[PDB]
Amino acid sequence: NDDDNTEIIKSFKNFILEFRLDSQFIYRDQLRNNILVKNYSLTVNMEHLIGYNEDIYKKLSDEPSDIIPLFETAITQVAKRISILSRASLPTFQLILNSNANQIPLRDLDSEHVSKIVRLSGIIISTSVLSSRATYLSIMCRNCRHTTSITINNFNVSLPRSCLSNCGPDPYIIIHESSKFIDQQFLKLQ
Amino acid sequence: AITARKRRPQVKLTAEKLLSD
Amino acid sequence: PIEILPIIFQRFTTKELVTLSLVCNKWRDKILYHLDCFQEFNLAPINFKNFVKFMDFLQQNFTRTYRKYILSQVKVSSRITSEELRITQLLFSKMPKCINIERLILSMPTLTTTQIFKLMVRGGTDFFTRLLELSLMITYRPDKQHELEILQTCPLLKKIELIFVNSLVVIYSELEKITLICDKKKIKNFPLCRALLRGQFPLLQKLTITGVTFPMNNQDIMNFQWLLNFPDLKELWIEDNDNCELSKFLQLLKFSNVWKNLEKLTFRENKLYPIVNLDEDQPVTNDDEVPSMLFYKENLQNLEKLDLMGTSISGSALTRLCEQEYLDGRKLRSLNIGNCPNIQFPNNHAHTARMILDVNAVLKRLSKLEEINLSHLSSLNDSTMKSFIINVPFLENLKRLDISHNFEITGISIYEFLKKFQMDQPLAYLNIDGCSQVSHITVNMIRAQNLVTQVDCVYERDVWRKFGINSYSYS
Amino acid sequence: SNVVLVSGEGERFTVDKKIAERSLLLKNYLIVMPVPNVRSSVLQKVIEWAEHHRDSNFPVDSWDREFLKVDQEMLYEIILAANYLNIKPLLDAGCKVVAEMIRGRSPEEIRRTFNIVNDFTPEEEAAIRRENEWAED
Amino acid sequence: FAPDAVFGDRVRRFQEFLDTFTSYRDSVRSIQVYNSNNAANYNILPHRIIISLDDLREFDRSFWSGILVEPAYFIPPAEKALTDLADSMDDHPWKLSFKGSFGAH
Ligand SMILES: [Zn+2]
Repeated sequence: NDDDNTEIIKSFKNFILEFRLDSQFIYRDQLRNNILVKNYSLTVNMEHLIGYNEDIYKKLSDEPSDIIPLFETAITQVAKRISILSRASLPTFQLILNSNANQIPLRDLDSEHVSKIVRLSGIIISTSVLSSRATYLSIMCRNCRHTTSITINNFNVSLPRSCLSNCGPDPYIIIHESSKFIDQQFLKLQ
Repeated sequence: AITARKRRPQVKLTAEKLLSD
Repeated sequence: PIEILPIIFQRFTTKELVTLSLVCNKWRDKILYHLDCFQEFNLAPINFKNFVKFMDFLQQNFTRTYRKYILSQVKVSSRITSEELRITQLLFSKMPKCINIERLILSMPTLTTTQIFKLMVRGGTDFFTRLLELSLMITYRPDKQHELEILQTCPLLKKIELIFVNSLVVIYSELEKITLICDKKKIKNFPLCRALLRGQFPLLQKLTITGVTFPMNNQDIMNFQWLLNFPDLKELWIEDNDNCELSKFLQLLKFSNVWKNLEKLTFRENKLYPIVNLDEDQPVTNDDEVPSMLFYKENLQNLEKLDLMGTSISGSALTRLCEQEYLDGRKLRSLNIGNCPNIQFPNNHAHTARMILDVNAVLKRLSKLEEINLSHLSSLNDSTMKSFIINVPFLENLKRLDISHNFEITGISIYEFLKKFQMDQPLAYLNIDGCSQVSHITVNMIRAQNLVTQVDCVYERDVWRKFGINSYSYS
Repeated sequence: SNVVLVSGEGERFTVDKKIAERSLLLKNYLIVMPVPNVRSSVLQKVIEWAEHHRDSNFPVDSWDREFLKVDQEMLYEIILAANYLNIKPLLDAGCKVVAEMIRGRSPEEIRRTFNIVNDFTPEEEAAIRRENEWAED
Repeated sequence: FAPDAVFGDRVRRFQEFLDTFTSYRDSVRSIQVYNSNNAANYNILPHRIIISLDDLREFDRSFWSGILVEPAYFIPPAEKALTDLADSMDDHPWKLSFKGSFGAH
């Protein structure tokens, strides 16, 4: 499985590093320009992703909840390669998508669209406070203090049920000092 | 050497007890 | 080569060789014919019928006119409580006369002393007069003193153990080691009390009494007056003897040269008796008369191992033992003072002065020691460990350090202690089981940078008294 | 000065006297010594063993068990050797390797290992097993 | 990297800081003598010091940024060093407080 994930990641790394229009490497430039002002994200136009290699867009649109994290991982690797000297740290970059696909009006979205990429429009009626979600949990066993960590991607997660080698019935707790968190906000669209 | 392992004691009517005073 | 075969066989153990009898009729005879290939039996546990077939196997094979063969270890224990009696009956009824059990471990917990004695008496397979070592995990009886009569019955006995798992209601030159262990919950008296105070055991090298309850009615018992009976006593271990006191013991040690030589002492009272300070008062009947010669030096001058875990000794008492040079130092190698609530280290602002331990003086005195145990010594907070850090130059012999089950000691003190010790080459071994405050990453650093050859961090281990290894208090 | 042996097949060998006096009867039987019982190949193995264990002290062995991880039949001929003319450390090595060989093996495993038949009448083998079971683990 | 291995150096650096900016030693002793007087005279000041965070910067920028960015590893040694200072004064854990120039924090 992770061999295929490695190949997906390499394909996205090549998309960032190779995609070019009219002599400009727009995604290398955008990634660098974002890094300088210290926003760790990349805005990708899916027209360009389709134009580069439509197999990649097929993988992404088939199952975005597994493929978006791999694309974000690819962006981190290129970010380091174009902003940190190789052999003389950054968070996991957010992937932002621009699209011109046909919109689905809010009332038409239903069971056939579950897990698909969807484009729509509306009016935001509410905005909640910034809740905190984990990107990376430092973890240890309450009894034997076996220590491990869980990387988390927010596309649909839990702690393990029992210790990874007696430790009791439900043994793991979080270590908040070495865990990492991100802002999460809820919006209501009408 | 052997630290303890448990067992269940039991009591019943018996001829000696039945022959006690 | 039929003559050399025992040398081959004895590299493999009894039951396993007996299975090897079935390989072929030839090798069956080659094994079976050499009785001295058997020197241990383990029937632990065994069911009645298999014990019958064991006795039968002796009655067929070992039965011989020549009064030769002897067995170096016979462990027997019943699978079933009722069959305990049947196995023991058969053993003393049918053991072949010409064959001498050297060392009998008759682990028969249900059986009483009286019944064991009767089975020897009316069983009449007389080897039990002539065996060398004995052990009896058995039920005690307070009503009768038959266990004393075991020694009288068994004149060749050098090493005797009794493990009085339950209760139900003159010169002994032969003996060398007496181990008396009791279930403190079930046993509510002292089995060998009359025997120990009245008799002498003049060649007794080691004595180990645990779990017994000293009578209140007998100050001769409580003052260890009997304990004077046993010169040459190379080691004394005494633990969880609920109504004893280290105070009375030290009063004995004050007023007689009771022992020409103790190589090791181990005293562990269970409940917190009041503070004992070293009773250095040397009274004079008159200044016109001699001050009483205090025998602390010549009594304790010989010690290699001193163990006082839980004993309420005050810190100053131990410093005085070192400043007086009653403890020799040049011969002392292992010191255990764990669980002593009356120890405080010099950096502590909160104290009464005579509870202070002056570790600098102590480690100057007895520098060549190998093994320290400070487990359960809650007073050893991180600040107090600084005293050990600065006294690293005086403990260069130290290999084994137990400080486990200390709920205070952070990994900071552990780390800087091992780091200054590294200025001495790792410490050989360190125990911090149950120490809730040592950070897992720190002990993983200790492993990774190899500051200790072995370090134990079983955080989940609730207790320290490993039976046989650390303690002879029963279960 | 090194002593000159004669094997049990006839050819000569030469080793240092302490190497030769790994044989304990060499001190008595008789700078020349006939060794009538020991085969040529076996005496070579005896010599090379003693040449490794030149300085070994005697009042499980890692080197011996692999040094002797060899033909069973020649190895048991070493067991038959080293005893009519006594060479005790080789007996110790032999005990160690045969015990390590034997340790886990049933009667049928031993029958195929030492290459022998079931010499019992089998119902009597069953009977003795049925009279033996306290050896059961 | 494990915190315990650097705890001692962090302790002695905060001890050197407190020794340097002796107004904090004077504050510790003032609190102690006030509390002793009011205990005997028969209302109590707390075992707490406000350190000017600027002083800690000017002393040691690395430790200062440690307090700001990794307080879970830098406040416990600072409070241990402060407690040891209070212990070094004649005759309970002491706590810290901060003032000044937090910047982005
Ligand atoms: Zn665990």
